[PDB]
Amino acid sequence: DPDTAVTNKQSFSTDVIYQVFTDRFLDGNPSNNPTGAAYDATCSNLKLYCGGDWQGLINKINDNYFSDLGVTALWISQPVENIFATINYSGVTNTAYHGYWARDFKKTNPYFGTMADFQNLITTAHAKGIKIVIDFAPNHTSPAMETDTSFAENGRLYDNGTLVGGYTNDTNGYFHHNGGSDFSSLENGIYKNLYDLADFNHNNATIDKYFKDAIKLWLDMGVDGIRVDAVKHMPLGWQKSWMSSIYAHKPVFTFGAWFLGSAASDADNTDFANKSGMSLLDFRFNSAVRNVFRDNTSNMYALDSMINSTATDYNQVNDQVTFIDNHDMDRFKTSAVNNRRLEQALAFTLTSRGVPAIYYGTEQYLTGNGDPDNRAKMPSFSKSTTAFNVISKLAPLRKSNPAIAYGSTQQRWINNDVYVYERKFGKSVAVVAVNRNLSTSASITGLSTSLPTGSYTDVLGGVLNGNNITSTNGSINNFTLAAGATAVWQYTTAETTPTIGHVGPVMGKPGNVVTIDGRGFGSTKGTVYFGTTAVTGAAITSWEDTQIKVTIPSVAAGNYAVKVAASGVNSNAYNNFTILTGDQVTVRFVVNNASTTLGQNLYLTGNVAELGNWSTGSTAIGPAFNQVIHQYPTWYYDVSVPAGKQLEFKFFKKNGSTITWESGSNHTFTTPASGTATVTVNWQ
Ligand SMILES: OC[C@H]1O[C@@H]2O[C@H]3[C@H](O)[C@@H](O)[C@@H](O[C@H]4[C@H](O)[C@@H](O)[C@@H](O[C@H]5[C@H](O)[C@@H](O)[C@@H](O[C@H]6[C@H](O)[C@@H](O)[C@@H](O[C@H]7[C@H](O)[C@@H](O)[C@@H](O[C@H]8[C@H](O)[C@@H](O)[C@@H](O[C@H]1[C@H](O)[C@H]2O)O[C@@H]8CO)O[C@@H]7CO)O[C@@H]6CO)O[C@@H]5CO)O[C@@H]4CO)O[C@@H]3CO
Ligand SMILES: [Ca+2]
Ligand SMILES: [Ca+2]
Repeated sequence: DPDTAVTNKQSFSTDVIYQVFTDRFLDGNPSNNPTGAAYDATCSNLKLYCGGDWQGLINKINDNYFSDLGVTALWISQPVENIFATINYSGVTNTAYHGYWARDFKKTNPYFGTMADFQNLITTAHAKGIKIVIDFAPNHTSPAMETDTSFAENGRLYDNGTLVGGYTNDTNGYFHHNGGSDFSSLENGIYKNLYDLADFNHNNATIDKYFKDAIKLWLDMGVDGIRVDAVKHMPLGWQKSWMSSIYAHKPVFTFGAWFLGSAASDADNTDFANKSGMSLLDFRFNSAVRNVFRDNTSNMYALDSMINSTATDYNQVNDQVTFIDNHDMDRFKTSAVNNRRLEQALAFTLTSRGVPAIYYGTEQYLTGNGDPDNRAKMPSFSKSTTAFNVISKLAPLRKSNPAIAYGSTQQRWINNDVYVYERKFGKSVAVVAVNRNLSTSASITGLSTSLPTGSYTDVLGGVLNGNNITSTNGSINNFTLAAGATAVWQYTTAETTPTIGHVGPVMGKPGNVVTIDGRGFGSTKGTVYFGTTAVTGAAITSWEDTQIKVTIPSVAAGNYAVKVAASGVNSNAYNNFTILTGDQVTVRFVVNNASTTLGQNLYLTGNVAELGNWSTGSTAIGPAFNQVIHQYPTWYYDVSVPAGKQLEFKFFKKNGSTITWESGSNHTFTTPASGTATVTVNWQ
């Protein structure tokens, strides 16, 4: 199967995701519409239901709205059953139209459709070569008040009809009862309620099993990717464990939402993206893009800086999901923001690194500030807008040109208003030039690219006032980049040598199957390398010129680099591939009496790769928590660790560069075969 096909559940780099709020798109079947006060046929009261459902998505796939638009994947609202009650928030009536107020993760939301409608959606999508990604929120259920059970549905959870439990009288501790987060710290936001939403206590084995089971259900229905909600409000440890169970079953591209306010590096966010097993919605990319194109608060240098900075911080930048806007911010379009700028931001995104996502209605220049105003009904299906055009012309390049999907980025020319960058992968190159200035053109001189000698046409056919160029061994002849212009020139050729473009997923236990997408692998089954270990024959389940499916060998757990060797020729190395010890389980380490010095933090390390393998650096677990679940001088941390294994571990305090360990012997604990556990020790 080519890396490009719809069957590629492990990589979304050659795709273009279209994020759509199911209720606001198209009510294909009015027979499932809510009844009474929860419904608004006109769709003027954005807090109520408008009727949009799965049949609507099906319809638009069938009449090629999406196929002509160029999108190759749909990201939909959370498919599960949500609370039926209505909530009056200080005068205003609110409904679960957004899909975020889950009540039963094992059943579908009747308003969107049935199980059948859903399967029918998967089938129709795959038939047109469109992947399906689902929103999934395991952090909570619905809004609930501990004291008043008559508010909404008191956060009650169901296991395919069977009641598991509500927020009040939660004797079993299925939820956290530590008040509501004030967002003052990472820990405060993980173990307290996100507003009035009942927060799941994932340390509870029932809850742990429920979510692994529940996700298997949807994977088994053929979903191709998962968008995890509120990753910054759940423990990294649990999540990683959860992720390894997903990858051991049916690996699918998975990314989360860790909100950020600027393009500035955020340590925790970087750490999550590199250690959790999933990637993230790229908020740094978003900010920089808006500062430059929408708000005029930054110039091209800010944009280039972010490109570099992000590429440096994230292990696999090609896995971050990019966008110009979405449901958590103002629509890109304002009366004060002109069309050409929106169009430029699209073109920029479509050609830049990562996995691009377009919030529905962007092609129709939809406006709307704040929640719920930015989630208005799809206004029209005209295929005539300039923006609709750009998407259809640029999107396909993600599949046809590997420089775009897998390439690096090099700044070729820049100044306050002009930016010219180059995407390159093997012999395939792509050059994009943008002039955000709306009134004045720019004379470009001395531009060099890797474009071979020849004359190149603007891939956009001049619709954004682009021009053609002539290369003489990279040296492009002088030309003028018109006002508000943007052009794409590219060169594609067949790769002759093995060259890896993507590997998915990048975490697993021996025995799993990963996907290696690239070029020049040739059709002769060669050899795969995990560090020094050669993997050949039957262990390589599939081999093609552009994609290899291989099985993780039984080597020591750790960080590896992956190489493909085709016909004695070695390819480039894809770094930071994590090999786990085996199945995972989440364990909460607790240590008492660990008093510290001002600015001194407590960490944890032990005898397995998952605990750092006795390291005191970036591989050590921590810094531990000491406020919500357990107060200082007791510290705690939820860590993903190997199932049924005897572990040796010790805590250690670190301030500046001086390390102080626990004395005595190492602590030992044998982990359960599955589920979760708590182990409490005393600082030595
Ligand atoms: O059901 C909840 C909610 O779910 C969805 O939203 C999710 C969103 O997609 C995620 O990104 C994330 O939210 C992050 C957010 O995007 C970031 O901006 C940031 O949030 C900060 C705020 O920006 C900042 O303003 C402040 O927040 C304070 C508010 O300003 C203040 O008004 C008040 O909030 C109260 C609301 O006014 C009130 O109406 C009620 O809220 C309900 C909403 O009206 C209703 O639409 C719905 O919201 C959905 C939303 O539509 C989905 O997109 O339900 C809400 C209640 O269930 O109650 C509010 C609280 O009383 O107080 C807040 C806090 O002081 O600070 C925050 C700091 O974080 O980060 C967010 C978290 O990362 O998660 C949400 C939820 O999953
Ligand atoms: Ca409907
Ligand atoms: Ca939480």
